[PDB]
Amino acid sequence: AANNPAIQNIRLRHENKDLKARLENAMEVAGRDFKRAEELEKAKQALEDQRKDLETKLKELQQDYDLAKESTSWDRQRLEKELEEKKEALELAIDQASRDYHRATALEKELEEKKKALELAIDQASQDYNRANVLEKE
Amino acid sequence: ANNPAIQNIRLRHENKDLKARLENAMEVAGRDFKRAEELEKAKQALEDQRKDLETKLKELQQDYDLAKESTSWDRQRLEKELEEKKEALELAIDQASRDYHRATALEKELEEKKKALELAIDQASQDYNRANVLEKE
Repeated sequence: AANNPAIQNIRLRHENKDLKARLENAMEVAGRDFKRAEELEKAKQALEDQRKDLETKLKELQQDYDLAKESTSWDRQRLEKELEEKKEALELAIDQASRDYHRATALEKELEEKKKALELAIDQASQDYNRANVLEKE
Repeated sequence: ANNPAIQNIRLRHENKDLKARLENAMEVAGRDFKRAEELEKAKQALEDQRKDLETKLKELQQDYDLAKESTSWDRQRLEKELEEKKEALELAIDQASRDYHRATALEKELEEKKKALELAIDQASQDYNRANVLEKE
């Protein structure tokens, strides 16, 4: 404004002090939050970096389970296979005994048949042994 | 040299000068604040995880740790069949050898009752004829 000079001079001089001072310290605060920022960037890294670590160890593991998985399957698999062979290898064994059994039984028959002939054969014989004496007498 | 209009403009400049230089640093604080504050966000997020993933590992360790035992048993159990089988095979092979040679036991005791027959033949017929001449007497 176009008023008198020496008075305005008062206020400007004051403002210049405050402005300089108001500055002065805004630099001081944008001082801290800088270092503080730079502080965190480290702290961030630190962790961000120490999560990469823990992805590994996690992945690592997961697979090792995942792995157990397959291995368990295959053995369970393989056993079911043995379990197979043996069921089978059982039926046969079964069809054997039975067979051998039935043969033995039937052999027992021919045998018992042979037994009976043997009796009447062994009988006849003696029924003649005495025919001899009979004749040897007179 | 110290004359109102002069200073009272000299100041007017030094003033704009500063008022600007203020408006600036007003902003640089601005950014410098933003930057950082929006990193404790990052810090915090990263961690709403370091704690979170920390667990997945633990829990996986848990689960795995179990699979572990259970699997061992199956490998164990499978080895068991292979045992039984392998063992029970010896018996088969035993019984076989035991029954087998035992067959030759009878093949022997056969040619034996065989050649034994031969003779009774020979004999009988021999003392058929021998008995027969006497039939002329």
